[PDB]
Amino acid sequence: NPESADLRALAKHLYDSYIKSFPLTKAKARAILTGKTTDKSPFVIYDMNSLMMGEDKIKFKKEVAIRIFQGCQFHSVEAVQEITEYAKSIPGFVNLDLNDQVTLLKYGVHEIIYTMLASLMNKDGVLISEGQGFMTREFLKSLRKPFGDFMEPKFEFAVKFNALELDDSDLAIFIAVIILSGDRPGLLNVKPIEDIQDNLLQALELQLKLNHPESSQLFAKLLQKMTDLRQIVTEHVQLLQVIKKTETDMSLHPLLQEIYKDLY
Amino acid sequence: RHKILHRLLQE
Repeated sequence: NPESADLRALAKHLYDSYIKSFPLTKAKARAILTGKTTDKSPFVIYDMNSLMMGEDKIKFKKEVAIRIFQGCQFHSVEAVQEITEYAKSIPGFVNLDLNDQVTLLKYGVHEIIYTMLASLMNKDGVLISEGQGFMTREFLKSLRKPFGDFMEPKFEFAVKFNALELDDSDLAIFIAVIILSGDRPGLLNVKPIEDIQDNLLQALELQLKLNHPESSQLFAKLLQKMTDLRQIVTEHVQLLQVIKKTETDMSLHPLLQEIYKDLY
Repeated sequence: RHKILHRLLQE
């Protein structure tokens, strides 16, 4: 029916836009993690020595905890660029008040980074540098405090999240639903945001009934996690507060300073 | 304020 059809068109536009925006998809990521891909396997980083030997297969651009954390920074910065491009493809997003565009991204990007990082993660580790590395969870836990506790909440969220076995086509809409959140602090004009999100939420619902018809309210569980995501971010911001105070021989990439300044 | 985000959004 035509109401359903408009919401299919939206699901397809978003999916296409997601594939162009984001180099490594959950499809490819999963392949790499299960060895299904016939492509060269990722260099495994499990200790100080493997990390040193790994520098050839990844891009670093003094101590190991600081250098890992700086690598995370670089991943985030590139993710923020990709997410910003994907946001601009969300019908109606660019017609919003530019100050609102900036507020939605400012509060949205980390929730989306952690959603999309779950695609790169299993209980044992995370793909890095577009899946040409694999950094073990144990190694990231092993780091000296406060860096030791930095990635563990993201793994904890990822193992739960990956159970829903969403694919790209699903994640494309879910990610847009997160960006268009009408309740972010300091929004000037909530109504056109809620109007777009209402449409995205209908597309997400239709999408979760068609692409997983053996599932049932996959839709309802997914909306609950949108609150799990905000706590990862709240918790993550506090840890950045700690890290920025306790350490002095590292600054934050300027893009991440903009985002984190006057955030929770 | 949010100079880089503005730049990425206006690019």
